[PDB]
Amino acid sequence: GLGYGSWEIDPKDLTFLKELGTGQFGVVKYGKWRGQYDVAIKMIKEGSMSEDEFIEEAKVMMNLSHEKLVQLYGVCTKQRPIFIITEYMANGCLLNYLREMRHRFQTQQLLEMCKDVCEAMEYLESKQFLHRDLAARNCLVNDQGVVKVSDFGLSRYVLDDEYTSSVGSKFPVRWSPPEVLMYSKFSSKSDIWAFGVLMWEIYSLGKMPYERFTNSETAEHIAQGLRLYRPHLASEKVYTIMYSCWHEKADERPTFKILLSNILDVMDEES
Ligand SMILES: *CCC(=O)Nc1cccc(Oc2ccnc(N)c2-c2ccc(Oc3ccccc3)cc2)c1
Repeated sequence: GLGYGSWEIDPKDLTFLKELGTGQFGVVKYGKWRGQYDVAIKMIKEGSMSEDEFIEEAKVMMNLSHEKLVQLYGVCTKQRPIFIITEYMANGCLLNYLREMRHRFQTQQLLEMCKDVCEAMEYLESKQFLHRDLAARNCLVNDQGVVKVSDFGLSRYVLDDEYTSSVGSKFPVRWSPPEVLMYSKFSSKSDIWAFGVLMWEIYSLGKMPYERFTNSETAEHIAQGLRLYRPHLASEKVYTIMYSCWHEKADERPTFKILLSNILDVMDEES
């Protein structure tokens, strides 16, 4: 209504029900929109984000729509802190979910999680939209066990330089290809690399990648052409798929479309 752009939600329409946690942007809450609809509400800590650039990009993000992509509903601006309003993912972040051993996952379920994410990434790829920080910690799980990709693109607007470049102590070294670590060369192929690392995370039930190394050591390992190896729960066909994301040469890495086809083939073959 009056005073609100299409990308703009009225905060007054929100009822907060439960606190969900605190990240580097701060607090995230579960609540309702206009009394009925489940939403998540992420509150951006003052001073943490390039807010104007983000708000403008929010307009683009609103047009992104896929069943395996966390749906942005809108943003609450001209209040501090600003809110990001999205669909609510009841079972939380993929990473913690994988580490909960009680689930006793079948490898079928793990392959499906991979397929969930790969569908989202094929969609983003089809819209020439890079994630830039794909990892288990950023994927979410809904009440039906479906995995969706979240925080897509968001790292572009983080002001904390510990997060922003390779020479930073909070950069995702472990999810980065050699050309990112060496030259900061981002592309669809650095999203691919990170996806194979995510398949590894999934098949490893949430182990941190290169868990015995520091980031610095990991970068050296990668630069020398050494790689993550096969998780116990991954078949040879699945390992082949994740390993193919890590070709030293970016143009030799597959697309998300080819990855999806590979994953469907393995699914049919191991069904
Ligand atoms: C595994 C790490 C972890 O604990 N993450 C975590 C913890 C608490 C709350 C979190 O965010 C949630 C939780 C549940 N549902 C949703 N939707 C979210 C959430 C909400 C908003 C955003 O922001 C963006 C989403 C999509 C695109 C850009 C921004 C992200 C997650 C997560």
